[PDB]
Amino acid sequence: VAAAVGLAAPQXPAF
Repeated sequence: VAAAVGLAAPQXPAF
């Protein structure tokens, strides 16, 4: 569950 946040996280700034 929490894992998903970590894998997504590096892309967030582009959005």
